[PDB]
Amino acid sequence: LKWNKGYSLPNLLEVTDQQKELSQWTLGDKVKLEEGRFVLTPGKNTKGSLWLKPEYSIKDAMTIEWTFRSFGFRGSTKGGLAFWLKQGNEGDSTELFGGSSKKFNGLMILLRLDDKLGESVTAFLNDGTKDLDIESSPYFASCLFQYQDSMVPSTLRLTYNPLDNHLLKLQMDNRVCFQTRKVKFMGSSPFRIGTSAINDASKESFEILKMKLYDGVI
Ligand SMILES: [K+]
Repeated sequence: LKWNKGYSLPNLLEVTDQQKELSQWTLGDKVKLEEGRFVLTPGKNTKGSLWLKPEYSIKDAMTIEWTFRSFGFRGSTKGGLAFWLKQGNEGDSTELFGGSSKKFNGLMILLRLDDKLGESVTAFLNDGTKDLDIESSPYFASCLFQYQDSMVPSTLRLTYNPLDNHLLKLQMDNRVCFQTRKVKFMGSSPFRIGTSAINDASKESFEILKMKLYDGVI
């Protein structure tokens, strides 16, 4: 029922001591805490990221909820916002959406304007051996989802239960985007949790308002 404070963001508005209350988080590149939320991409052609420092090891099951929005720009762009669960590596690349090398081991959930689906959530797996080629449409799951230019936040909820043969469910605003049993690495290995974004000169503002992790399904 209760969230795991050690793997969650604190209430960002209520923060008084930024250094203390964010000690478990790495702020990457241009991300800034501004008037009660993180702005990942505050300027033209900026990138930013938030990563939990400790690796998470699942007990039975887990829920991650990210509350986010994109404000200020609706239209054509290669910019986007990624949510990551990554395994066993520590390169310095930000080539993929301000967040990762094209070659990574884990799960990337991407909000972007896909050349063929348009405004969408697309989910990708990589096993660390190949460069992910995004423009070949190699995602294992997807849904259409409107995110650009809304003050009203959305919530991504990822639930994952190894005990139910690795059922992973991804909901956007409490509506199912996809469900899968293809993602299994989180049941048996520690992994890193984070988010990243990149924009362009149109200054799309990708923002994180809240993040909670729960040590079960809710
Ligand atoms: K910190």
